[PDB]
Amino acid sequence: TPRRSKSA
Amino acid sequence: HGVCWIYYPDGGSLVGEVNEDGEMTGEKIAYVYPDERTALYGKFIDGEMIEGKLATLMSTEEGRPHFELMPGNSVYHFDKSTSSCISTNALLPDPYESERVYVAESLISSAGEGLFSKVAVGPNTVMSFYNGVRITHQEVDSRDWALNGNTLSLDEETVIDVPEPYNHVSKYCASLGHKANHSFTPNCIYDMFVHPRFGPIKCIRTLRAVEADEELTVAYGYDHSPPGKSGPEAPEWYQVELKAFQATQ
Ligand SMILES: Nc1ncnc2c1ncn2[C@@H]1O[C@H](CSCC[C@H](N)C(=O)O)[C@@H](O)[C@H]1O
Repeated sequence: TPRRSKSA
Repeated sequence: HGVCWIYYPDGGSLVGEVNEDGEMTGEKIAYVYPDERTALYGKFIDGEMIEGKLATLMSTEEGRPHFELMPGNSVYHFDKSTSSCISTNALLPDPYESERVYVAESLISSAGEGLFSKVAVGPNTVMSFYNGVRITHQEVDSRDWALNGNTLSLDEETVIDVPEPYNHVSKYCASLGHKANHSFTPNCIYDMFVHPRFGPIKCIRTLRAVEADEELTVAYGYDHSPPGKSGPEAPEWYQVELKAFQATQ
């Protein structure tokens, strides 16, 4: 919903 | 004269004699990559690379390193990216990376190009670097997914990106980490790395043994259960593969 980049 | 070795958690290191101020400054300082063989030897100031030449750490005697310069004219220097500049020399490849990976058509159907290993290596081996421009999480999270195909979070305040047209090897090949495709059963992970040329970035490190010509994959780690909306925040191709996986086995 907010984060739109790799790595969890 | 005494010699100091400063190892980073990533395996890389700085070595050389320090001046009065106890700083890594001189014309004989070197950064040694994680293989403890490939190195950039030359001028550094307080540990920062001014002019490093590709060299090989031949041996070490009582902590004193012996380097042999590689044939060639290529020179490297600290060149940390900004929000708009990705590199001063986009077409100058990284020497360590160049000996370990190559780009070719991915084995994953319709996944474009992929990153492949040139050699058989064991677990926890650094294979590639993920350099790119540095932008904020707000900027990235506030734009369409179409522009976030290569974004990778560096930390809480910075996101690394390889925007068009730098996503083309013909335009940028200084680093190749952005060429590794996604897999829910990856053989690599993104890990922190302090690079003499790129500065603080992330690298691709193997999780286990990898064979020569094996495709390197990493779990992109997109939010599957994002708080505030019942919908995995990720591109369509990802959601599709996710469902196929959760159903696969
Ligand atoms: N498992 C997968 N299935 C389908 N496409 C994938 C994938 N992993 C990565 N991709 C594709 O990879 C782009 C990731 S950047 C990785 C490099 C890219 N394939 C290239 O040719 O430049 C994504 O936007 C998506 O198009």
